Amino acid sequence: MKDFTTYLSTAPVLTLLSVTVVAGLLIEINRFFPDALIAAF
Amino acid sequence: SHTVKIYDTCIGCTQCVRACPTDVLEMVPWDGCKANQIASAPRTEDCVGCKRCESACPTDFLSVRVYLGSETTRSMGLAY
Amino acid sequence: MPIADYQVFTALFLALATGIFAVRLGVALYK
Amino acid sequence: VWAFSLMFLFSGRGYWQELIESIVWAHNKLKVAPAIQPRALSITQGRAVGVAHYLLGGIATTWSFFLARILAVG
Amino acid sequence: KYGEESRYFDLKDLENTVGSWDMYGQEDKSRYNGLQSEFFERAANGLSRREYILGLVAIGGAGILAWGGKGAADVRLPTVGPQQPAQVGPRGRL
Amino acid sequence: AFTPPTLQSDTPSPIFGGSTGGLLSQAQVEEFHVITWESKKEQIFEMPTGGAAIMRQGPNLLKLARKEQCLALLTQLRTKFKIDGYIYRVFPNGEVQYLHPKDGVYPEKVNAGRSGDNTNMRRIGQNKEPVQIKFSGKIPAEF
Amino acid sequence: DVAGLTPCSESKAFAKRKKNEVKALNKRLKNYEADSAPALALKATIARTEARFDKYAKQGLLCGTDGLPHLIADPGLALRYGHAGDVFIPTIGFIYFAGWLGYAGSKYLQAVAATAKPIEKEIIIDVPLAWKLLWEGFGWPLRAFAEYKNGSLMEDDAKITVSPR
Amino acid sequence: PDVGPKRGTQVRILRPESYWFRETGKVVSVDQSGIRYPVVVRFEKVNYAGVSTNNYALDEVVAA
Amino acid sequence: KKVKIVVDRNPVATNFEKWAKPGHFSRTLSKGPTTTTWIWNLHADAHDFDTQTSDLEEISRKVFSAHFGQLGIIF
Amino acid sequence: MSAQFLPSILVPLVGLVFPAVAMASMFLYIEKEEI
Ligand code: CLA
Ligand code: CLA
Ligand code: CLA
Ligand code: CLA
Ligand SMILES: CC1=C(/C=C/C(C)=C/C=C/C(C)=C/C=C/C=C(C)/C=C/C=C(C)/C=C/C2=C(C)C(=O)CCC2(C)C)C(C)(C)CCC1
Ligand SMILES: CC1=C(C/C=C(\C)CCC[C@H](C)CCC[C@H](C)CCCC(C)C)C(=O)c2ccccc2C1=O
Ligand code: SF4
Repeated sequence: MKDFTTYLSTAPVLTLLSVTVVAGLLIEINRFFPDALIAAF
Repeated sequence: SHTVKIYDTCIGCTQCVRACPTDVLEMVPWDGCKANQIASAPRTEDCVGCKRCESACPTDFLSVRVYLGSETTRSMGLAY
Repeated sequence: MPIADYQVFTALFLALATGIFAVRLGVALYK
Repeated sequence: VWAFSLMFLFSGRGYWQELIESIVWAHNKLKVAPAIQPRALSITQGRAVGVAHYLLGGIATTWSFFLARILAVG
Repeated sequence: KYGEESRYFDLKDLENTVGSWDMYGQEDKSRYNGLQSEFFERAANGLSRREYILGLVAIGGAGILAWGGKGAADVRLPTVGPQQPAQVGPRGRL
Repeated sequence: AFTPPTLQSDTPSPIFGGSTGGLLSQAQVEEFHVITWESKKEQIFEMPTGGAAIMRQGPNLLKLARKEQCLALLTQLRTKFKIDGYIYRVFPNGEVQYLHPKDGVYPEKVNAGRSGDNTNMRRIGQNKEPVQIKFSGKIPAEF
Repeated sequence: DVAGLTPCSESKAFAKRKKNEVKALNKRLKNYEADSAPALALKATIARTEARFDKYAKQGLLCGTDGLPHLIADPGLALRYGHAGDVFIPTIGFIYFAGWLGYAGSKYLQAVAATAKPIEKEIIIDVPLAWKLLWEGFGWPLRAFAEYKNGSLMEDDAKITVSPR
Repeated sequence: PDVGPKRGTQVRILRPESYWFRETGKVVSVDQSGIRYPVVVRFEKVNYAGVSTNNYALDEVVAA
Repeated sequence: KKVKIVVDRNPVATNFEKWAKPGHFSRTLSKGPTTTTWIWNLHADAHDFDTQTSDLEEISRKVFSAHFGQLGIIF
Repeated sequence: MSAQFLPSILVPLVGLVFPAVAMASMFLYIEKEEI
């Protein structure tokens, strides 16, 4: 699975998974914390 | 009527001469490089200006420099 | 009170004169 | 997107290569130069990107126009 | 040419080998009948010189200006006809 | 010493059906080039003007509008057929000028006895600045 | 009132905008039955809209001529009037997070530059090394300031290529 | 005696017109026949043409 | 002559070793991405099977399997 | 507007006469060979 994990470590797979997890994290942030116009603490 | 010049960084690999489609460049004997040959341009009146010699020069920076200048019926590559 | 015919004709003649001046300057510049 | 195509369609590779050289100087100053050398898009690359963006932008503009107009009135 | 076989080049006959041909031009004296040829060469006699055929263009331009002087109005044309009231505009203007 | 070969005018031409990319009005009043080569068999080659032609056994004679077309045909003969050839420059007044294999051997191989003109003894960056040659009608690299 | 702006808690046009949005959503409501899935979706949308408007009135945003929140992008003008969360606090947040990402990428570049094949390591990313450097990049400001004071963050101009003027 | 930098050493290019100006290069060979550019320098960084080696003279190359 | 089914038993092994190395299909993409032009050419020549192999048989097999993959995408 | 006839003469002059003469003159001069 060394070659398979090397394929998973290739630049397109890693950038698509990274933008996927970042977009999903931001989406769930807006799902639980919607309409956050300002950083009101 | 294009100005083609050869400079001493030429290593005599003959690639500029082979790349020329109108036979402008040729190899003359020389003593400044290992190959003992340098390029020369005796027939610049047949030069169209395609710069294929520059695309073939491996020296950095290139030794066969083409300066586009006056245009004639042969520099413009016209068949009419 | 709009201008008269003679004023227009005199202006056009003076423009012809300055056109002669202009072509003189152009010929001098070409030489 | 259609007007973004106009960058690639009207410009040429040498300008972008020299600008990339200046940006590479900026990266060298901060030791953040990639080992894979950044090059400007090739001439055929630039033409392909320009025509792809042009057709995408025009077709999508017409698609949005047609669908909005025909779904709002009919 | 000397194209009796497959020889399409000849330095002694370089006229035909280059491709200079008449295509359709043929030499013949007979074409136009009598009296009318003299009539037409008299009609276009002194006009053959470059200066007088230039003067024909000069009188043509004189006709161009004569249309503007008196000729545009003879075929009516709206640019020299009369006018019918006017319009005020968006606000109180004229 | 080397002597240029004469252009044998009565030389057979390759079999060809007639193209539209051949000679035009430039040949009559400026110049048309011509290429001559020796073929060892009857075989089909590609014309620089488009289409396929059959060159015949022995001498083959082909006239072309430009020198670049002649060199394209010569280089495809040299690569796909291993056949050398001679190119000539033919003026309409009658004078014929020998061209590409000028000193016998090909220009990519040294001959010891050529003119080494247009060969500067400096680097690219050793040319003069354009301000130092201002109002001269020459580029900095031809000083 | 920092620049002729009124707070959205007391500005009338903010309440008018909220009322208009809720009324439009109620007009959308008045077509389905009470317990349908579209009815629940519209009720959730209404609740989200009212919560958003009440939160914007609560947080102390400034409204202009009409009821739209305005942000202040001046330190001091936003600090002493209590609107540092408009621009200043998100400025600090972005600077921190962008520095984290950029420092992680930089350290990956300098880590793989001194390997056998730095060319291969940039298309084939060493995932454990990237994960470790992404974790280490959370202390990017202190590391960057330390490397700047050490002089190892910047490169000497005599070792950097330029054009021949 | 041998001339130029020793083979395999680390050198910096002083030719301001070259691609690798003030960069890192390794000497591959130095010709002793009298070549105008006898030093052969190989670079890990390729140029626009795609080559990674070039010939340089004596005064445009300093070691380390 | 004589239309019939002819195939080759197990020509290409099924594993992930060429997935690790992009640009394997063409010789000009070997020895790593020295520039980003390599990255662009890798996608540019992915389906140019003429530049990958000179054999018409391998090109035809690649075309057939690409058709099957496209049919799977459409399905 | 005084002298209404004058535009009717001048506009064709600078639209037809002067432009045709100028274009013909410049076409003659650009291929004069031996000026
Ligand atoms: C709408 C048309 C358009 C647009 C958007 C641009 C945009 C840009 N030009 Mg440009 N230009 C144009 C027309 C345009 N130009 C035309 C017609 C010409 C004449 C040929 C020029 C000539 C020109 C020159 C000579 C130069 C520029 C430069 C620039 C850049 C300036 C930096 C900047 O402002 O960052 C803004 C960034 C953007 C506007 C990009 C949009 C942001 C994207 C969409 C975010 C990505 C999101 C998403 C991932 C998108 C991908 C989707 C996909 C994956 C599905 C910028 C990207 C200069 C430059 O390079 O700067 C260093 C430069 O020197 N332009
Ligand atoms: C992490 C890598 C990295 C780093 C540290 C930098 C840093 C810098 N860039 Mg650069 N850049 C990068 C990647 C990077 N860039 C990439 C991939 C591109 C191609 C899209 C560019 C294109 C680019 C241009 C055109 C310019 C800069 C400029 C600059 C400088 C101005 C600050 C800035 O943020 O500009 C903006 C940076 C961007 C718009 C690109 C950001 C792209 C992403 C977010 C970075 C890559 C993330 C990386 C994959 C993370 C790896 C994690 C690791 C653990 C594996 C700055 C020193 C400017 C400059 O020269 O200033 C003087 C400038 O003109 N960059
Ligand atoms: C049955 C359809 C078909 C097939 C099998 C092929 C097959 C082939 N074509 Mg071809 N072509 C087709 C239709 C087809 N084409 C059509 C309809 C057009 C007109 C647009 C072209 C125009 C064309 C050109 C100009 C070229 C080819 C080339 C090629 C060869 C190499 C392709 C390659 O790997 O490049 C790479 C393929 C890609 C990088 C895929 C991406 C292409 C674009 C960017 C996708 C479009 C974006 C898409 C709509 C998504 C937009 C949304 C976005 C926001 C995410 C290959 C044998 C190339 C060649 O050299 O021939 C030997 C060549 O240059 N084709
Ligand atoms: C450069 C200034 C200028 C311009 C742009 C125009 C433009 C125009 N004029 Mg006018 N004119 C001008 C100066 C100018 N005039 C001056 C100074 C006078 C006083 C003698 C007149 C007297 C005049 C009359 C009596 C009439 C016009 C009319 C007109 C209109 C049709 C042209 C025509 O038929 O008349 C021909 C114009 C002339 C014979 C004189 C113009 C000479 C100018 C100064 C030449 C300038 C050339 C410029 C500097 C360089 C351009 C290169 C060029 C030489 C090729 C036209 C819109 C007609 C009209 O009213 O239309 C309804 C009309 O009958 N003009
Ligand atoms: C007597 C008279 C008559 C003739 C009247 C005529 C005939 C009037 C003509 C008027 C005209 C037609 C005037 C035109 C003037 C043109 C001018 C003023 C142009 C000036 C150009 C300038 C200043 C710039 C020139 C430029 C310069 C600087 C260069 O050197 C080159 C570029 C260029 C831009 C050209 C008739 C018989 C009717 C009735 C009887 C009385
Ligand atoms: C802008 C531009 C460039 C510069 C373009 C570059 C450097 C390419 C930039 C790509 C960056 C590095 C990637 C950006 C990634 C985006 C977030 C999404 C891109 C879409 C992909 C998924 C395909 C040229 O090289 C060029 C060449 C010839 C004619 C015109 C032009 C031209 O207009
Ligand atoms: S290609 Fe360059 S180095 Fe080679 S012979 Fe020609 S000029 Fe000299």
